[PDB]
Amino acid sequence: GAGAPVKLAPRPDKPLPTWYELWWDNGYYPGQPAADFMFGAWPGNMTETYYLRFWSVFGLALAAPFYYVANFTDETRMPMVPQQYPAEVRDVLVQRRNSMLKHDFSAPDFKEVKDRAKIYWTPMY
Amino acid sequence: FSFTDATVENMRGKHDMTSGMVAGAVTGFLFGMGRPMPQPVAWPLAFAGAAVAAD
Amino acid sequence: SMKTLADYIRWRNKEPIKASVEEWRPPVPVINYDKPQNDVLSALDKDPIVRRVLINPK
Amino acid sequence: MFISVLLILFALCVTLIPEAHYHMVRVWSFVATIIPMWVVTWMWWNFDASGHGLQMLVILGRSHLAFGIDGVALSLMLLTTVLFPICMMLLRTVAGFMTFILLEVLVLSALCVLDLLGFYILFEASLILLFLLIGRAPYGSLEAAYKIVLYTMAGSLVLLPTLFMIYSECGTTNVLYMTCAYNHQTVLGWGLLAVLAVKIPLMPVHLWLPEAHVAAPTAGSVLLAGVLLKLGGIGFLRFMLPVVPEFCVSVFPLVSTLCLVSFLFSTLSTLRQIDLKKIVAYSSIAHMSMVTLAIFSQSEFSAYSSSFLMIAHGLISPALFLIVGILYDRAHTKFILYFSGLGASMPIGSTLFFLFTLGNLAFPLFPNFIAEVLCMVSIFAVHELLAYVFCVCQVLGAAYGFWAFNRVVHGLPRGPADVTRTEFHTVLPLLIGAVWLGIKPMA
Amino acid sequence: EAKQFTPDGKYMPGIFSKAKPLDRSTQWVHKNPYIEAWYYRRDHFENEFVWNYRTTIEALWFLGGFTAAAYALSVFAFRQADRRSGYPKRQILGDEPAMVLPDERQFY
Amino acid sequence: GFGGGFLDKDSVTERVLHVTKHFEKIDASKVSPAASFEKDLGLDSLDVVELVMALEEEFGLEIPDAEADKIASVGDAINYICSNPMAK
Amino acid sequence: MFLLSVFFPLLGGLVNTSPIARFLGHRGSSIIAIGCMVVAFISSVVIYYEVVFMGCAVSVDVFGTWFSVGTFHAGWTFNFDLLTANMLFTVTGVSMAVHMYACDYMRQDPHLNLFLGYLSYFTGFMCVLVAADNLLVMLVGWEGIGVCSYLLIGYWSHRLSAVKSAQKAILVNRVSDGLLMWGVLWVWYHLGSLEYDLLNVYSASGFVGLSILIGAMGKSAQILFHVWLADAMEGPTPVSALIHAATLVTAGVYLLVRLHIHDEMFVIIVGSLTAFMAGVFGATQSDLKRVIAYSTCSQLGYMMVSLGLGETGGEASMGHLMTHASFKAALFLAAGMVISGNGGNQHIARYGGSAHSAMFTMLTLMVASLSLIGWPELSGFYSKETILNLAAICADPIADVAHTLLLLTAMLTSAYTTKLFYQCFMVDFSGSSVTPVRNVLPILAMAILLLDIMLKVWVGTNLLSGMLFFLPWGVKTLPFGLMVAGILTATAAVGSERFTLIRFCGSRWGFDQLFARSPVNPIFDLGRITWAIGDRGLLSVGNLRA
Amino acid sequence: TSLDHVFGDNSNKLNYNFEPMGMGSLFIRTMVMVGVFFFPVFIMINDDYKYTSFLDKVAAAKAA
Amino acid sequence: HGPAQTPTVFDKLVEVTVVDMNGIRHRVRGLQGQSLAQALVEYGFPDTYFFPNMGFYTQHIVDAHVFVPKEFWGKVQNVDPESDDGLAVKRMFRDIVQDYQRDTSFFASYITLGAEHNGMTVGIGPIKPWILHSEWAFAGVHDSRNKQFDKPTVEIW
Amino acid sequence: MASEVVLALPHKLRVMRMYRTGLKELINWSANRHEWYPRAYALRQEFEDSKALTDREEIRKKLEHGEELLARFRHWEPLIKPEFVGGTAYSINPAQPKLKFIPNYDAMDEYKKGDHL
Ligand SMILES: CCCCCCCCCCCC(=O)SCCNC(=O)CCNC(=O)[C@H](O)C(C)(C)COP(=O)(O)O
Repeated sequence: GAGAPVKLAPRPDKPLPTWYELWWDNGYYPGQPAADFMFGAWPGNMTETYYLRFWSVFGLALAAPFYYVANFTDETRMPMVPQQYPAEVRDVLVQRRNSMLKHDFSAPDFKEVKDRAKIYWTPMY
Repeated sequence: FSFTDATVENMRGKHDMTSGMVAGAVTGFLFGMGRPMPQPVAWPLAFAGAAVAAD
Repeated sequence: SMKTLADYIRWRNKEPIKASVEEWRPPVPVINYDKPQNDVLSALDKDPIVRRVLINPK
Repeated sequence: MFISVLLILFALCVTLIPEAHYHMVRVWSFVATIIPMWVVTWMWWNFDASGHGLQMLVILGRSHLAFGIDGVALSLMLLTTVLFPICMMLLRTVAGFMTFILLEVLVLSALCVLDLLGFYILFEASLILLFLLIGRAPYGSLEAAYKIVLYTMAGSLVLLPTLFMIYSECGTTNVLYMTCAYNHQTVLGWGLLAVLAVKIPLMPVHLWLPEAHVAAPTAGSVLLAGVLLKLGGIGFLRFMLPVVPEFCVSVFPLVSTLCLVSFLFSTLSTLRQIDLKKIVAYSSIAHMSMVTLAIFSQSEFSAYSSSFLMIAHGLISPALFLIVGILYDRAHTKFILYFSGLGASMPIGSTLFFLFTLGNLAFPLFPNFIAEVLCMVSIFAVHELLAYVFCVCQVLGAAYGFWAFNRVVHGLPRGPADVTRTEFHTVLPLLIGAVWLGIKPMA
Repeated sequence: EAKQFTPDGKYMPGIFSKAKPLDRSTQWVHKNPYIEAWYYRRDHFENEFVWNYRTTIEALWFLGGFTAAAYALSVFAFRQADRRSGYPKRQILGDEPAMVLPDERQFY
Repeated sequence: GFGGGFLDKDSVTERVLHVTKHFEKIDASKVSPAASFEKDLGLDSLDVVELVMALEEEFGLEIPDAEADKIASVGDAINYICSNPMAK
Repeated sequence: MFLLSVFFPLLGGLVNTSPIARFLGHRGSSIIAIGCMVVAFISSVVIYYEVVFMGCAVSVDVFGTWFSVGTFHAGWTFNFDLLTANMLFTVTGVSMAVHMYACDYMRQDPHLNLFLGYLSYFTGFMCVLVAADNLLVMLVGWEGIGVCSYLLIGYWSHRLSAVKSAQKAILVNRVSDGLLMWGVLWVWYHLGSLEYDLLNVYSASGFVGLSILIGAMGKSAQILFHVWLADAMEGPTPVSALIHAATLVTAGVYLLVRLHIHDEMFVIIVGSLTAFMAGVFGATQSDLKRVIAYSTCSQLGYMMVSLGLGETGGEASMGHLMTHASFKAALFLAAGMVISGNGGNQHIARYGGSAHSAMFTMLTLMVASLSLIGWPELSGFYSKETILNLAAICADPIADVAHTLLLLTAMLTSAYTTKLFYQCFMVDFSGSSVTPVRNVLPILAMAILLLDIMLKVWVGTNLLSGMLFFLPWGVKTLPFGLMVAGILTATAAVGSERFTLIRFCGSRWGFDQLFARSPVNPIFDLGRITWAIGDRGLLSVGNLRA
Repeated sequence: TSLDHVFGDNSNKLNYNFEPMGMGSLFIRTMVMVGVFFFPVFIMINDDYKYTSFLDKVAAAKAA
Repeated sequence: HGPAQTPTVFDKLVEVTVVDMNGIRHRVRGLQGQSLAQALVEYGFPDTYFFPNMGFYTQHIVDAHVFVPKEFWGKVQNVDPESDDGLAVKRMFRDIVQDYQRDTSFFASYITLGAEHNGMTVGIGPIKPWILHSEWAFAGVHDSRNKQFDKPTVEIW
Repeated sequence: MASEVVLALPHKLRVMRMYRTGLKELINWSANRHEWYPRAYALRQEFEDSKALTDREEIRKKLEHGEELLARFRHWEPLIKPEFVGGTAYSINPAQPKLKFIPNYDAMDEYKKGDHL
């Protein structure tokens, strides 16, 4: 059902703002700013202070289990060791840093295996 | 200008353009004190740049 | 009062003049209630009126 | 040389044509620029990539004027000779024909120069031509011409003492002996950096171009956009690296930081532009800064990547200028808020606007994409931080590009109808060239 | 409704035609005075500069500050690239005489 | 069909009358074209607002607030509808 | 038969956008598009059968090199492995039905043929992306599908909201693409080649995985990048269906699976967070399209977690993609049919009864909902349970948080999906539109989608389905019980009194507002400062009056 | 104006002053953007700092 | 467009009473949009009553020295004293007038006549001797019969 | 609190718009119209408890409290008809405004279609 009548945007009749290059006028009413929420009202009339206040606790509430589990529990929590493979087969699989087989605490070179698994960022010369 | 330049030269025990920069900044500040305020920064810049160019 | 070089320098230190003539505004749709809200806890969220008109009815 | 002199005399015959027979006037003026395009084609067919790094060598006695061809000069000549006939197609006066003929002659002569004094003399012989072009009485701005002419003269005057000092130091002005003598690299290096940082738009001394390229008409706009900035890059490649390397090295942090801040500020400044022509003006600055950093990187293939990017901009940006000129001439204004609903009004023209906008934004199936990939390869091999800085702000240019495109194209239809046969023909060479170089540039 | 052509081509300028002749200026817009004033002001915004508090603060903290940041970053990148190729300290502009341009004939 | 996006007078009048009679206080015989809401039908401001919303539902319209405030009688509403190309 | 899978949709789209389309009309354009889609689908089916079942990978020299300067060599070369075959088969099967639906949905649109041509371009460039053997062709496909999405979203160039949404999505994807380009630079500088088969890594410099994952998240609309997806509903229903089923959103996960060079911790954290956010987002709205988009985001997070688990997890994630695409497109198409039967109403609060729409659409929506929520012995059931079991046995203590988060997310998924179906049909009628459209072609498209869903069960995606992993009996039954709990709560359709949490959840956590003024308005201010203060100010050189 | 009685007039006026952002807020958010979107710079620099600290400890202990 | 009266010069006719330096009144007819001094030349004033403009890119413009009574002061188009054009005007005051300056001293080149200027009365202001180049000078004596209107050209060179 | 334009409304009109927008919001927070009916009846009744109020201070207190309640409860996702302002179907495909056409422009004034200089 195309062809619905649409209101136009009447041309301005008073001196323009210095920084008028943020109101998007496509020729039809209603226009909009350059981006939503940038100025004027927000749906629900909420403010940035409201959301900052809420996030100040919500973020830590979400993040807290991550730190606790990453800093107070180790691979001994799992009641089994990872999938086993022969030496000539495992020796290549664990070379990957992303490879999960490093978490076998029963590995003959377990601490050494975890030692190689650390991540660097700048290539060293 | 001359007094401050030689002062810095003796103070630093060596010769470079920095002493001229200090002399130019001081000269511009002394010249620029008590005037409207695009000046007290500009005049030391002018004198210091002149000293740098001279070196 | 020494006539000096700076007297010929057009120092860029004159405040620009604006005008009191009304500026343009694009029309925007009306919002009946657009008071900026800032509180997470507001007793209005536990207002008995809201209970009576929303939660109490069957 | 003989052929070149024949073309030089043949081009001058325009003034000798009586104005009564306008048809033949247009024919002669167009053909005079047509011929060098075929001549450069013949040169490219004559070149040997298995031969020396320089071929077709010629020297005019003790009169300096050393002319030789590399890949960079040949490619730049090809691009320019493609550009110029379109510019001729947009002029209506004999004076414009003569000015652009002289400009093309000067550009071609400088493009293959091998004498630093020769480059100095031949390059800025067009400054008065640009001055007369930009500040035309009915529509031009005298201030823009004043600006650009003063900037160019300041650069040349800074360079000249260095040029004569190295001349006296080595007893000559040929590059192949200037490159072989010990010299006080620092002073000549400052001179070269000053000139080629004025010519190529580099912050802080770059402000002439936004006024100049906008005040000029369409033909001169395309000329200035696609040619004179590349005179800076070929200037670097042909002179500065072969002659004074130590200055190039010790200035590398300065050049890199200046290019980076130029790119960043130009990219951010563009969004606040309110005119399409000014938007196109700021667009070229980032490309030139990227070219300069690629040249200065010298990591793996810097010269070739820089040449590729120069060709890509000299191909795409003139199309943006063509669209801007068509819209202005058939609209009598360049102000954005008078552009709307262009797609329904100018379907093919708006499609071309979209395509060349994407071309400016380095998208695949376009030479600009491969160009920026190679430039970032060169930058990355030197260091990864500079490459990241170039990579991170890719969104910020496309931001203003898409915003302006959508604002002027979509919405309420109002303004001119679509393009004409002449306008589509003017657009055509850039589209075909961009497609050809974005699909199979090499073989 | 005019006739700017003949039945066999031959564009007629129609100087003495009552009807308004279609031309290059046919689709010109009607300029809005406020828009023209705004565009002149923005093209001539240079007269609005002043050394106020805000302008100076912004110029120093952003423009010069990020200039210094990029300069120091370039110095860091250059020195790190030198160290990642086995080269000793190199002489930047104003860095005392030192090694420049490592020879192609030396293994570093 | 009929109308440049507009419906007939008669079905609009019939729909408005049919909507109007949905009040306990209202006697049917006193509803007629161009009838006063308050003075004739004796409906309060809440009733007028409810009738505006109900007619908006019936004709599928989102009436602007000022125009709704202008609505104070049957004939005004009918003529307003007779101006709407957006009414179904 | 091999190059037919890629070149044929491209040629069809070119014809549909060529001046030749002037001489055909919408009837002919629909015929050409449907024929091209069917032929490419047949070729893709043959390639899938041969590759998956008989293990025959084929490499193609197409146009010679693209550009080879220095040690950098880029070639127009195509290779078809199990991954490429799966991607091509899924994309073609989706887009064929998408084209079938679009041939009928937009029948009263003026410029239908342009819409068809852009859809064909989108499908062809997706095929180009998946056909890539080296990273440059992957980039080409990435940007081509981005351009096609830009054109398709901004199809109705007369609505400013759609234009804003398209520009926002393009800029976000361009940020992701810059990150991806930096990653590609690193990959070539430290590996010397671009072909994936020549990319075998054990321990990189970290930035590789980080940048690649960020670029992938940009396309997959993960956490910190999901805002664009909801606004994409401004476009026509076929565009949203095609984008959310097998293209664009899938490309990031496809690249990650092809690469397998990520870092497990960051992948798992991002995936779990995104899944939780999508789950809480989907149950808190009233626009039908936005809920399905957020469900798409949640399934993307599921796939992210799976691929972060390991190689087996990566293959399970690929199977999850393969099963998800079909019913995602089915949900989009059924929603579009119901909306059209509701006079363009795109809000749930005006639905109800069994009079507005056809029986087949209702049954298709029911089947798609059942499959998506993991109803026992179904398409999404197998993949979701496999990912859950592989996530219930991970060696990372980090994953324990992810397992609980995904359990909650699945329960919320069942919740809002059952609420969707309930508001669509179970509730009493509360709107004003009944035009039940019973055209053959969209019904046949739904039939094809449902047949593919049946095939995904009757024939497994990989060997993982049926591989039993040893869990306590309660653990396996846990997602089943969670879906039951969601069913019960949604069929209750009850709500809470804590209205501040409601207003927070409905706002999409204010992320759009946060990005409106933390980066964006400061970018504008930096632009004004640069231009005015520097150029016309500090960098300005004035005139010497005389 | 022929559609005002259908879709609203131009009576209501936008409440925007067109003014530059708060200086301190603008500065803080610029720094936040720089930190979020230039993390590789800090990562590389901190890597170099850790590396030179390692070298410094080695130098201190190796000469005694 | 209707019965609007035909356009006649009367509707744009402007009359100004001009009195010479010898105290002789003279009737002059002026036209809207043109400068006063152009009409003054058109009347037959001696060449000594005029002088080149002392500005840049305007030295081909003639002018005469006149006195503006108090009422018509506001009809003189404004000129920036800080402008380069204003600097040229101040050079004109500095050189041509010297101690002939009066608070009513003005330049006719900046007088664009209009409806209000009808009936306005001004007189000629005295000037000091001057020289621009070889072909156009002022001896300081107003003894001549040659009409400035009779010069074929205005050679700045 | 309402907006400044609503602040300018007459007391009768102010309360009318208050009640109207309250019904709109109750629809906006409603699961269904069927849920909205008893809420509508209760909302109508609550105003009925304030019909006979005369002291303008307490009247203003009640009005202000209700306005604050409504402002706190602005719905983020309003229910709009598709083809009105803010609706999804608004501004999709309008009729083309009349645009003049220029025939055979290249044919006019040939050899003189360039640029002056
Ligand atoms: C989610 C819900 C949020 C809260 C919504 C607000 C709930 C609070 C409502 C309670 C406060 C009130 O009723 S507001 C108080 C309204 N009543 C009065 O002010 C006294 C009467 N004054 C009059 O002028 C007229 O009788 C008048 C009846 C106004 C006009 O009716 P008519 O023109 O026909 O004559």
